[PDB]
Amino acid sequence: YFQGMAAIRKKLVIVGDGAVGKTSLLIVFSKDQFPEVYVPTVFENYVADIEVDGKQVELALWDTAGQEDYDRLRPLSYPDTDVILMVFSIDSPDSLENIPEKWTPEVKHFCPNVPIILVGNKKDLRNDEHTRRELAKMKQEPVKPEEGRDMANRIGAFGYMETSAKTKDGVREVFEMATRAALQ
Ligand SMILES: Nc1nc2c(ncn2[C@@H]2O[C@H](COP(=O)(O)OP(=O)(O)O)[C@@H](O)[C@H]2O)c(=O)[nH]1
Ligand SMILES: [Mg+2]
Repeated sequence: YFQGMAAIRKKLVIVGDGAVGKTSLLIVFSKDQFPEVYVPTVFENYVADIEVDGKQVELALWDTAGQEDYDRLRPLSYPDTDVILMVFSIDSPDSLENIPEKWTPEVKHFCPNVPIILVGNKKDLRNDEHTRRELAKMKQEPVKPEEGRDMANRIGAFGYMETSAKTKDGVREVFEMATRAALQ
């Protein structure tokens, strides 16, 4: 008896360093497409339909960015948030360092009791030869899975998830988990 069942409305906010792939993640989830050209700073206003554990959910997707007006509209994004996606890039150890240094303090300040899913995006670059060579000149290497999991443990995240928006792998499961968290 699913027909006519009222949908549940929930709000998701996605944050993280510039160029880690926040907007690309939202477009892959919403449209089942990895865009490569003409991608905006933030994804269009979007409410996604998702069915999880038998519940019909309408999930509002709030994208954020990091300069000028976006520095100001970002803190205004947090009211009434039900789940946070906090993103770093596996090809950027620096973006992972900003998880405890910047993003977790900001989210705890404005969204104290809201579940956080820590997302390591660009997992397709972990074993990319060119990426590994560029990071090697800085004596760095791509983030290891256990390093992402460790950071998720440290910040009390609802979960740790890895994605490639480029291949689309893992993206559905991130938003399914976020929806389960939002329903809590
Ligand atoms: N290789 C790879 N590139 C990605 C991935 N996700 C995003 N990108 C690229 O990373 C850049 C930043 O993507 P964007 O979605 O604009 O990042 P945002 O600033 O966090 O919204 C673009 O060149 C994307 O094509 C991914 O999973 N793998
Ligand atoms: Mg963006």
